Amino acid sequence: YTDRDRKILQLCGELYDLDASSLQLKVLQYLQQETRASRCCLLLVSEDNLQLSCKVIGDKVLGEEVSFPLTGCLGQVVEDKKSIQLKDLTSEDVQQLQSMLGCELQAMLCVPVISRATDQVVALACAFNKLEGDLFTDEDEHVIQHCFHYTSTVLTSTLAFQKEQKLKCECQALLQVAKNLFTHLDDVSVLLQEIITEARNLSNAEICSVFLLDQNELVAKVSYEIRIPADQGIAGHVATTGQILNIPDAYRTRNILCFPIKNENQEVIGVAELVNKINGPWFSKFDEDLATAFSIYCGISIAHSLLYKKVNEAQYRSHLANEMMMYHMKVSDDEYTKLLHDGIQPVAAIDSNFASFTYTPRSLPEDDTSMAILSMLQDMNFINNYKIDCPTLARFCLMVKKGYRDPPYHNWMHAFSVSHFCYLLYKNLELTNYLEDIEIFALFISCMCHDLDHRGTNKSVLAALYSSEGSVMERHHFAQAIAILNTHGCNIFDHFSRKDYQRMLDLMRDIILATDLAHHLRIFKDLQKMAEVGYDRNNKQHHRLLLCLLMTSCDLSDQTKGWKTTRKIAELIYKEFFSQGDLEKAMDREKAYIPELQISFMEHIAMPIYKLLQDLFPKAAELYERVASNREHWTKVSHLVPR
Amino acid sequence: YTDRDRKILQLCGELYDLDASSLQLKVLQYLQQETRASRCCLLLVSEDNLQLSCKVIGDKVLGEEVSFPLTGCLGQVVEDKKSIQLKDLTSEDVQQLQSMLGCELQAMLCVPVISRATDQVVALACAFNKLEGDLFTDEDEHVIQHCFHYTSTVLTSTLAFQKEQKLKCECQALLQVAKNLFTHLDDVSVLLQEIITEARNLSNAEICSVFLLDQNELVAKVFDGGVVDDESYEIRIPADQGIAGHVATTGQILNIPDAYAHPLFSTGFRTRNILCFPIKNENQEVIGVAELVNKINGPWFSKFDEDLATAFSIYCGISIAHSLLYKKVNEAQYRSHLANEMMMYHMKVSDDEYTKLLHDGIQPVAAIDSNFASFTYTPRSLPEDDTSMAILSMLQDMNFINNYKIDCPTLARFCLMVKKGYRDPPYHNWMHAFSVSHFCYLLYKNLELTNYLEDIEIFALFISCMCHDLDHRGTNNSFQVASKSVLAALYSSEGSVMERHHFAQAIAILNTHGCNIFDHFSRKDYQRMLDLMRDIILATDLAHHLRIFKDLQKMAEVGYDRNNKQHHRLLLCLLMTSCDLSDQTKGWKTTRKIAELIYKEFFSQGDLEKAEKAYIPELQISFMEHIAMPIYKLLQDLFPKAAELYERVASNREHWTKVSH
Ligand SMILES: [Mg+2]
Ligand SMILES: [Mg+2]
Ligand SMILES: [Zn+2]
Ligand SMILES: [Zn+2]
Repeated sequence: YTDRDRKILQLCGELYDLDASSLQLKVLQYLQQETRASRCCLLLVSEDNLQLSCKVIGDKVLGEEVSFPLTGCLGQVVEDKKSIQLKDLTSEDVQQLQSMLGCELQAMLCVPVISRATDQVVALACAFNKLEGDLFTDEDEHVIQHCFHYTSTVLTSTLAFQKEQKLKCECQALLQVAKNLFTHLDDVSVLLQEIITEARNLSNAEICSVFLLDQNELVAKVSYEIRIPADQGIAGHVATTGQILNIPDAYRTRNILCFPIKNENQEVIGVAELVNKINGPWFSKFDEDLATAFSIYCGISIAHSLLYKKVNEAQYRSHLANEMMMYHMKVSDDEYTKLLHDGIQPVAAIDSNFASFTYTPRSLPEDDTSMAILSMLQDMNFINNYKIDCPTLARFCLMVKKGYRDPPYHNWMHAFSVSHFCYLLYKNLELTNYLEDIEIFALFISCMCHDLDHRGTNKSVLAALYSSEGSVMERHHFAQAIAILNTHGCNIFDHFSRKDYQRMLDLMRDIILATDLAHHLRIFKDLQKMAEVGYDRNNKQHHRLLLCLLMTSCDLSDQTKGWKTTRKIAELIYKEFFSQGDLEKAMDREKAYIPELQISFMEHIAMPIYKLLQDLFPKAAELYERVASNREHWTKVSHLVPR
Repeated sequence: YTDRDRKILQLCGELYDLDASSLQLKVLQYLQQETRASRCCLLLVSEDNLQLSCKVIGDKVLGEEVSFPLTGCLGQVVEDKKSIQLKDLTSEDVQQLQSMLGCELQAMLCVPVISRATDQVVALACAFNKLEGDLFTDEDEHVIQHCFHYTSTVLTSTLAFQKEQKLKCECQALLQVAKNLFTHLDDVSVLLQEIITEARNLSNAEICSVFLLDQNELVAKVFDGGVVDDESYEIRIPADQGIAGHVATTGQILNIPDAYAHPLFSTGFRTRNILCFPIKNENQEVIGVAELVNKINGPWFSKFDEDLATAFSIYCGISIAHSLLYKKVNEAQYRSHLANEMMMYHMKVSDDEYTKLLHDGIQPVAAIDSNFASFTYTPRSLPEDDTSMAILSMLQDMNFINNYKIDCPTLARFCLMVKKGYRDPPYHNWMHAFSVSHFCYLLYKNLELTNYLEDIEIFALFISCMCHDLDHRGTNNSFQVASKSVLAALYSSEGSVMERHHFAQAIAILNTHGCNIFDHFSRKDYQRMLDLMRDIILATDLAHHLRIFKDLQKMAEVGYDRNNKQHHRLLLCLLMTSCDLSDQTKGWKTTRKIAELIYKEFFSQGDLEKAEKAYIPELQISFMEHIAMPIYKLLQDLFPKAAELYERVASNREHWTKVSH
C-alpha cells in the first residue's frame, strides 16, 4: 500500500548515519515492529560468499562481530534465494543460531537480501520469535523484502566503505611496520624484538614469542635462550607443516594464533605465536591474512638480518687474525692528516736532480720520504688515473713504512731508494711504452713492500742475502703487504673491478717473489733470448720477464751509484750479512773477503743484469758502465789483498 | 507532499547502483525533469573543502573528471550554505561553467547539498538553462533540497567507498614496491634497477634515473644487464650541478611543469617535465637523487606524485643504505679470500673427500691399535690414508668434539686441509706432523695433562702440533761446511720467519670456508685460541726454546704453579718442543730410520742449484747432548711418568756413541 511507502520513505529519511552499524539498528528496529518479531538481525554473506557475519542483534550492537561458515540449510538460501523457516532446520544452524542468538527458537523468518545490482543474496535477514501468536506470514516476508528493495543499496554501501576504510588502514599499518623492521637489519636481536612488539599490536595479542629454526629445533631465546625440538608442540607442528594454525580455546591462557616464517623459497625459517586476544573471543579469521601479510616482512627481514650477522661475525674473526700479522701498526689519524696537509707537493720541488740516474735517494731526510712517495706516484699519474683516496693512500704509505724493521741494510730506507729507482726507470726509460699502466703501478707498489718486516739476513755468497731464501721470505713480505691492504682504509685498490684487483695481487705476488735471486738466476736464460729477439709488447710472456728484470734492477740499484755512495751502502749490506741468530746460543780477518765477495757478486750477478737492461733500454747504458766502473774500484781494493 | 514522496521513493528504488557515477545519473536525470532544466550536474566539494569536482554532466558520465579551485563566488555557497543564481555570479565564474558544459548560460540554480550527518555543504547541485520560460523558482530549489534529503546519504556513501578502494590499492601498491625493493639488499645493482622500474611505474614517468652521491659528485652505473665482469660505465656529475646537483645539495624535492622554462634544463628526445627527489639516510643526509622525465597521460606531475615520490623515496633510502652497507662487508671479504685463496696455492677439500672420511664412524682410538697410546708407539708405523681418521679419533678421545661442539663436517674438512697443506720434503712432511700431534695426544694420556693446563690450552697445543710445519719446504742450506753446521738449525730455528709462516698458513685455513672449527668460541675464546696457536707455533723455534730454557729450570726447580699464568706458557712451550723432537724417545731402529729423513733433508738443494755423512754421528750426538736431552730431563723433572722418555734418549744417545767409534 501507499501506506508502507510512507513508513519506508520515513525510514530512509532516517538512515543518514555514517556507521553501517547504526544504520542497521534503525532498519532492524523498524522490522522488529512491522513483523511483530521479538528480535531481528542480518547475517551478512561474506565477500568470498563462504561465511555469515552478524554484528547487530535486536537493538544491541555486538561488542565483537559474530561469524560462522556459510552452512547448508542456511547455505541453500543463498543459493536458491528462497526464504525459509525454523522447521527448515539443521540442528547446527539451530545451535549456532540460538547460541549466537541467546534463546528459545519457536519461530524464524529467513528472507534473503538479493541485490538488484550484483543480483545475489548479500544478506540473510532474520526474524525470530513472533511476538505472541507465533505466526510468520507470507506477507511478513513481503514487508521485509519491500524494506530492503529501498533500504539495501545504502545499507550495503555504508558497510562496504567501512571495509575499505579498514583494509586501507591495515596497510598504512604494515607500511609503517615494514619501515620499522627494516631500520633494524643491524640487530637480529632488536629486530627480533620489533617483530614481537609490532606483531602484538597488529593482531592485538596479550603476548608474542618468536622461534627461529636452528636446524632441527626451535630457538625462541625471547632475556634468555630457549631451545626445543623443531617438531614439538604448537610451534613444532606449524614449523613442520609450514602452515598457520588458529585456536579458539587452547584446551591466563585461552587462544593461540601461531604462524610460520619461511624464506625466499617457502622454507619455514622461524615461527611466531600470539596468545590470547584483547577485547575478543579469539583471532579474527582476518587476523590471519593480516598475520600472513606481516609474516612476509618478518621472513624477508629475518633472512637478511641473519645473513648479515654471519658476515660481520666472520669478517671480524678475519681481522682478529690479520691484526696478528700486524705488529698492530699504529697509523693514527693525526699521523696521516699531518703528512696529508692538502699539499702532496710536486717532485719538481723535491730537488733538481731528483729524477736523474745520478740521484741518491738515501740522500734525503727520512721524514721527508713518505712525501716523496706521494709525489712520485702523483707525477706518475697514478692517484687520479686510478682515483686513489689520499687519506687511504697516505695511510698505506705510513703503514708500509712502519712495517719495515731495522737492520743495517734491509730497512725502509732501502725500500724507498728501491722504489725511487723504479720511479727513475719509469721517467728515464719511459716505461709507459713497454708495459701497461697497471704494471708500472704494481712494480712500484712492490718496490715499496718487497722487504717488509725484514729483520736482516746472514766460503759464502752475497746473493744469499741481497737475494734468495727458499722463497720463504719473499712470500712473507708479499704476505705482509697483504695484511696491510687488508687493514681498514689502507686498501688503495678499493675500486678496481674484481678483475683488476686480482691481477693487482698476482702482479705483486710475482714481482716480490721475483726479488728472490734464486728465482732471477732461473729465468736468466729466458731473459736473454728476449734481449736477443727484441721484446714483444704484445708478448704476455715478455711482460713477465721484463717486470722481473726491472724489479731485480731496482733492488740492486745501488750498484749504479757513485763510488763513494756504493761504498757507503756496501757497509750496511756487509754489516748485516755478517752476524747474529741462534748462534747467539753460545771478522776483520773475514771482512778481508768483502772485496772478492763483492767483486764476485757484481761479475756474476749484478753486471749480467745491467748488461741486459741496456740490451733492451739503451737509455740504460749509463747504469751498466757505472756498474762496470765500480767493479774496477772494487778491483783495486782487492789488490791490497794477500795471496 | 505525498506526490513527490512518491517520485522520490521511486527514485531510491532505482538508486541501487554500485558505481557512484551511475547513481548520479539517475539523480540527475530525475532533476533534469522535475525542474524543467535543460541540463543538470553536481559539483562535489573536495575533502579538503578547497576544490569542486564534476564527473557527470546531464546524462553524460565524463571520460575525465573535471575540477577547479573552490573559488569565491562559487565558494560562498559552501560557506553560508545559501543557494545562488547566474545573476549572483561573476562573468569570470559564468564563463567557466559555459566553458565547462559547453553551451549558453541564461539561467542556473545552484543548491548546496548539506550533509544530514556532517552537516556541511558536500556538493553543489546545479541546474542550468530552464527548459523554456527561463525562470528557476523558490520551489524549484525546494524539489532539489527534498531530493537530496533522502537521496544524498547513499549517494555520498557509494562515493566514499570508491575513494577508499582507490586509496587502499594505492597503499597495496606501495607494499608491493616496498617488498620488491627490500628483497634485493645484496647487489645494489639489482635493487638499484628495481628502484627505477618501480619508481617509473609509480609516478608513471617516460624515464627514471637514479644517482648515488659518491662524496662530492653524483654517480650512476650503466646496465640492464650488459655484464659487470670488469664493471660497466659510470657517470659522474658534480654533486651540486644541474637539477640533481641542486636537489642533492638542498635535499628537497623539485617539480617541473616545463623543463625549458627552467634556469637548469636535444638529440631526438625533447623533454617536457621533470620530477626530481632526494634520498637521504636515517638522519637526513641525501644519499642519492632520482629524476623522472615526462608524465605519461598528463601535463606534469600531480602534486600527489611528490608525496608518493617522497613516500617511496623513504624505502629507497632504507634499502640503498643497508644494501651499500652490506656490499662494503662482502667486498672486504671477497678481497680477503681472493688473497687468502692465494696463500694457499688454491687448496680444495672436496664435498666427496670429506664425506668419504666422515662416514658416520669416527671410530675410537681403542680399535686403532692395542697400545696406540703407550709411550712405545710409533705413529709413523700407521698407513697414510688412516692418519686423518686417527686425528679425528684422538681429538675424540681427549673429549674435544663434543666439549666444544665441533661440527664434524667442518672439523674433518680442517684436518684434510691441514694435511693437503703439508708439502713433500724428506723430513718436514704431514707424517712428521701426525707423529708430532700423536705425541701430544700421548702426553695428554700418560701424563694426564688435564691436571696442569686448561682444556683450551691442550686444545691449542694439539692444533699447533697439527700445523707447526705447514707448507714447509726442505731446510738445509749451503752448510758452513756440513761438519761446520748444527742440527738445531733445521729441527729448530729460522729468524722465526718460517714459524710465523706455519702459524699464518694455519690461519688461512681457519679463514677458509667451513673449516673454522673455532666457529662458536666467544670472541674471548677465539682470541685467546689464536694467541695460543701463535705463541705455541712460534715456540717451535729452537732459538726461542734456548731463549726461555733458563726459565724452564726455575719452574722445574720450584714446582709448577697451576695458578701461575707464566708457568702455563713455559709448560706449553716445553710440551710443543717435546712433541717436535719426540722421535728421540722412540726405539733405536725407529729413531735410526727417522734420522735418515732428517739427514737426507738437512743436506741439499736451494739456490746452490742456480748459483761428510760421517759427521751424522757427532752432529747427532752433539744434538741430543746439547738440545734434545736437557728437554726430556725437564719433562721428567716436572712429570715423573715422563722418565721413560728421558732414559730412551739417554740410551739412543749411547748407540749413536757406538756408531761414532
Ligand atoms: Mg730481498
Ligand atoms: Mg718447525
Ligand atoms: Zn731488497
Ligand atoms: Zn716439527
